Amino acid sequence: LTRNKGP
Amino acid sequence: LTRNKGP
Amino acid sequence: MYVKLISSDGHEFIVKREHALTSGTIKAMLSGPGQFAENETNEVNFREIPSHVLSKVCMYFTYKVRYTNSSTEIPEFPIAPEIALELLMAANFLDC
Amino acid sequence: DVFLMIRRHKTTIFTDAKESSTVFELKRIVEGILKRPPDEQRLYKDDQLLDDGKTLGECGFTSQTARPQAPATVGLAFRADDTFEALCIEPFSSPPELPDVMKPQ
Amino acid sequence: EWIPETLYNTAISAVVDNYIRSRRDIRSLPENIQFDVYYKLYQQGRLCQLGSEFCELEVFAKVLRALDKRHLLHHCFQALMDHGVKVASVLAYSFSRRCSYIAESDAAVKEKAIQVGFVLGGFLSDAGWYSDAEKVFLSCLQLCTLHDEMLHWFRAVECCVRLLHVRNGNCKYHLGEETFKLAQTYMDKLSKHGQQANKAALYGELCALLFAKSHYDEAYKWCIEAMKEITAGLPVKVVVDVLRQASKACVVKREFKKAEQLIKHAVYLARDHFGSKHPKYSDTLLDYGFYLLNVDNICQSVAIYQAALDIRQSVFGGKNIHVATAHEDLAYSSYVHQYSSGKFDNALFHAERAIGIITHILPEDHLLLASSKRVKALILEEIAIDCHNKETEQRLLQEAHDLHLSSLQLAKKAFGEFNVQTAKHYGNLGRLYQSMRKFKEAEEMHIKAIQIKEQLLGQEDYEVALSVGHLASLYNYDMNQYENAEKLYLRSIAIGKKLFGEGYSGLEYDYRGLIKLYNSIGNYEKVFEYHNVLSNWNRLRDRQYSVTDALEDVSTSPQSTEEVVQSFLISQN
Amino acid sequence: WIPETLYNTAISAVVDNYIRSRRDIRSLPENIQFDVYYKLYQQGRLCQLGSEFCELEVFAKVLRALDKRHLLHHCFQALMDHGVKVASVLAYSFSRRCSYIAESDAAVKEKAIQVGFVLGGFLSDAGWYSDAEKVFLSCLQLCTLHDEMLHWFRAVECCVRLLHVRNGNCKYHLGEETFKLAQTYMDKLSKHGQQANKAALYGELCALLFAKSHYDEAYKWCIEAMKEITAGLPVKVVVDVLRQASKACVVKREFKKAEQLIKHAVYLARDHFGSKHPKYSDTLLDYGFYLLNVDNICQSVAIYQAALDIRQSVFGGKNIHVATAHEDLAYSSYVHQYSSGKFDNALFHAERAIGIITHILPEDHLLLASSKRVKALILEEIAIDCHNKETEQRLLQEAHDLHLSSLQLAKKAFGEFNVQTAKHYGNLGRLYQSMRKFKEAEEMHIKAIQIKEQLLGQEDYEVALSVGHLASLYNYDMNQYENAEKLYLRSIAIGKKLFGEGYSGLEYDYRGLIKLYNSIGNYEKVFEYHNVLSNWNRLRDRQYSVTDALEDVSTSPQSTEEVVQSFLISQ
Ligand SMILES: [Zn+2]
Repeated sequence: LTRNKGP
Repeated sequence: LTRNKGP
Repeated sequence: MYVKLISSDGHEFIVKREHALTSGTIKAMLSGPGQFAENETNEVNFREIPSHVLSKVCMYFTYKVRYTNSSTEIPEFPIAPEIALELLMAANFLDC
Repeated sequence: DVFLMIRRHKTTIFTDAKESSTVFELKRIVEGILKRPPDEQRLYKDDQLLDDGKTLGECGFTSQTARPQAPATVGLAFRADDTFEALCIEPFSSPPELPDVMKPQ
Repeated sequence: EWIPETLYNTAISAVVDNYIRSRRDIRSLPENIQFDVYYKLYQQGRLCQLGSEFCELEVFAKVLRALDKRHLLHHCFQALMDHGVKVASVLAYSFSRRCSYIAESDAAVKEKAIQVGFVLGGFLSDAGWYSDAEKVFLSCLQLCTLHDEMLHWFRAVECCVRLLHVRNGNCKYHLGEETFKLAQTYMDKLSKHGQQANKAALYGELCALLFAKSHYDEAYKWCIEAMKEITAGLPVKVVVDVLRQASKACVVKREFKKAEQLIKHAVYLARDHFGSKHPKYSDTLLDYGFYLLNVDNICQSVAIYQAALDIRQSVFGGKNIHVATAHEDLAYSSYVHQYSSGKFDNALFHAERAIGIITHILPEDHLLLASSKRVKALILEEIAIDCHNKETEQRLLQEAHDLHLSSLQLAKKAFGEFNVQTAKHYGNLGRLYQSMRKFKEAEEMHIKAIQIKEQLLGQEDYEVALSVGHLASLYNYDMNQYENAEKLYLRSIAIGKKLFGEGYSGLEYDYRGLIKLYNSIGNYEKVFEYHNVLSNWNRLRDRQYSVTDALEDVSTSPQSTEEVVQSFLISQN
Repeated sequence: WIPETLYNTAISAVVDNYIRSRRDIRSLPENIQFDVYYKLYQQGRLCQLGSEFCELEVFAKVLRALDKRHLLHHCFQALMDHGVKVASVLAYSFSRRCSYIAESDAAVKEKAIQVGFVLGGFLSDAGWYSDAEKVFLSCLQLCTLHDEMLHWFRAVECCVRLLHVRNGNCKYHLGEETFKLAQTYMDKLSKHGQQANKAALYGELCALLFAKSHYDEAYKWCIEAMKEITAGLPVKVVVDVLRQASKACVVKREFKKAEQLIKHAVYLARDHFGSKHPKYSDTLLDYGFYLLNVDNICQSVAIYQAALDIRQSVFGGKNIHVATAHEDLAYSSYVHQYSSGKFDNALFHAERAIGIITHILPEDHLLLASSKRVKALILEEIAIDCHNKETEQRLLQEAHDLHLSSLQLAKKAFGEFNVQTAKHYGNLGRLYQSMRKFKEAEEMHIKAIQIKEQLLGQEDYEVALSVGHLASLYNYDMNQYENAEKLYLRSIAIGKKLFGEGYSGLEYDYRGLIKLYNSIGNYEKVFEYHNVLSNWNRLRDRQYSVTDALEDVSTSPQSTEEVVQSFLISQ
């Protein structure tokens, strides 16, 4: 878990 | 393998 | 206490009034000017319903009144295939 | 309980009766409906007079052949003070002739 | 070659292509012609034009009268059930509704309706629609028990010997005993009036009922009675029923010598009258595979079960309970055969497709899942412990736990607490908890299975030997309780050696467990002598591996009816 | 045990004696006919029911039973799951009917248009937009041969309904021409001194421009639509315009107005249509879109699931309307459980969406782009949670195939310069970061920033999300901290401006800055970012207060013209 949710 | 088949 | 469900053919079907109010339409036809008939039993003319199918309607009345809220298993109403279509339109018009 | 269609010419009384009840109570029902004396009423179970003494269960009406779904018919005749009258039950109508679909044509 | 197409077959193609304009006139055709138009509609992919005619009772009745083309009818009927139309329930409802209207009719119309109902219900029972065949046979029984005439008891008991058949296949075992009692009541009324009816079919179906309910002690007595009631004038189907079900009741009560005679005679009779591509011959192949599975002849059972499945996938189609039973039986047999090899690809494929059918055509609370799920929850175990991954192993063991729990819940709902099927589910759960590292629950489930199997089946049986093998494999390899593991291994090897001779497959598992047992504590003389015994076991197994295929092992006419039966009965004393 | 009605008993008897009276059922009253055909459905006689519903004459009388329409939409669906192409046959039959009565008087031409309008509206409600388009094209032809006032109103209404079936079918190139033709007919109406309402047409144009990611012009056109709503409009038209205006306000970053717009739309649908209507399910779907874009995420799953359960009861399986609810609930459940990581219910709804859309739509259709994206996003996040490398490199490969398919569809339809293809680029950048591919992920993310910055502004939600993804790529993967710091600050500032301090996307930026400063220096920044992250967690403890949005809307919040006027006076 290093980035945010996908667009 | 340790046991036999299942009933 | 009895009503006279006269069919189109002319066969009067004197059935109990409590049986007749199973159908909403007969209840409506017995309300208002339809209840003003003083001659005891009320005559309900059915010039669109033939006699052979109004007889099955009256049998259904006596069937549903006797088999209402029954504790045991209930049998299906015996309806002939050759009368099923005519008794389908008779069941819609009478709302029973 | 037994369920009957007391038919005379075109009238069809959709009444009910007990299996142990007698013909006198049924004639009293017809008193209560068609206001006629029981002495002017001869009831026919398929061309057979019912004596007033016997019960509905004895003459043939049971709770299996006279179910509420398909009540068993019984005849009725009126006297009019002249040697009574014969049974004149008029059949209801003929349902439209719906032929067998698999009949060869 | 290039033969010209037959004018009959060419006019079928022309009539089908003009089907819409001639829908009403195809009903006005001979019964052999009317089938071929409908079979062409099936072959052309027009299942909805086919399904609009097979939903009708009286069109399907004339289609049913073509007895030779019943395999084609079963294939197209299964195609309609896979299509989406519910023709099996529509035909049952139509028969019941059209048949309750002639309760007061004359005897000719009533017996015509009873004959049509026998044909239709027998079709739905052969097709596997037991819930939709019970209603047909219930209506038939209703019209048989109306008049107090002589032949009506014969037709009533002939209805009841088929209600008991379609209730065993529907796992409605609680109605089965009352159906047997009611059939016996009409047999009593037949016997009072000096007309003794044949009791082979009813006693056979009662034997199947009691074998399914795990009442093998009483099922063996009832199959003895059924085999006593076999005469020469019986239909071949009834004789085959009694033979295969008596063979299943004998192989479960360790009467292996009798069971092979009965089941080989049943297979020969099924292949003789019916043929090599008949559903009844496939039923005999399934029961013969059950025999071969229960006498350690596993390799022949796999090929026999595959023969049963290939027939059932040929006559029937996809989502059918008969194909599902063939799958769940072949999946377990392949699981047993490849238990040492570890190649559970075909076994998992057959187990997954078995559940994929029953979950589609049967309710989620039906007992028939409890078998199939069990088989999958065996195979999914062995693949998991073979896989070196831990995540996949944990997930597969959790899935197998879910399947075993559901099967055990179904066994509790139907059979109760002290049934052999419940004991099998307890043994499977004990094996799983041994694999799940839940040692206390594993030994609890195993010892509960030991208690249930010992108090009901008996001390000297195969199932209790397999369960003590599981329990002491838990004790020896895993739980490290080396004292009673010796006693349970000695019991297991004693029962296995006395029951299957020296070539029992589980003997090598027990021998390896016993060798590990001793090597963990010493006593190397025991290790040496039992290594010698294990070497003898390997020398015996590969010697007896070379046995011919079991399909032709039954040969062609080795014995005859009333000789197999007599050989089974005179040795019952 | 209660006796069945003589009506139901005779329905059972007429069905059972079906073919001997199958031509006499068509002589029955309309409600009786619907009951007979519904009994054919209930008994499982889907073959005969399909054989009768493929006839336009039989189906037109079935469509007259409005109160039982919710049953018909179900029955129809079973037929379309039965393999019988009922919608295609009905559309072809209606086109043949129109071609036959092309030369006839207007008293029978108007009758077929009204039969065509109800059938086309049924197929549009059922989701067969490719089959409802033929019916409406035939109706538009009937309005096109002659030129008069009544035919002009019918042509305007038919172009309005034809725009809707060209929007759900994702044919926007034909949709713009449809709007131009509709504008031509309304100009011809206006030159004769008569004005027709433009609320429905401009609402469908707002849907068209929202689908084409022209959010600014879609917002302008929904303002134009809402400028012309009166009390005489049908409830369905007002609901549709309110939904489209709310969605345009959401993507225009005007979260305040969209609140009242979508809440009044949901209340209007729940009041007039009820809690078990497909239009109310559409309102719930747009309400979930609102709640997902507001960062009220945990509530949104409870609204998509409410939308899905209505669309799964009114419509059976293998339908585009239940598939859109599946793909929207799959995304929101992925969004709601992104931090938790339990993508079990999310993946099931994603595979159900593609498993439907691949069955009823062609492989080159745009609804696969919005469905393959969600499944690939769930698959990528699942595989980074499992420790199997051979399973991770398979799931990321499958997600790569799905992202490439979605990108191909988006580039074929919208072109390379669009918001949809750019968020596909950003999703590919995230996936390439997960694939341990560095330069390719950087190029994808830079392209996503370039396309999402000019077409959405410098301070939009989507561009902030892509800036956060690029910052995580530079920080956790590439070690380019000099740019990653600025990108993280930009993303935090934009998220603070649009959403505030309770934005759920700020955690992945705060922890990124914490790690970056841990491995570059300035520990006094690390301590205060830990303090800010703790404050953010404490604020999210109160912002996590779960309610029911169906109670947030409550009962009778405002008036119909009140919400429209409040939206209009605020520009
Ligand atoms: Zn079909």
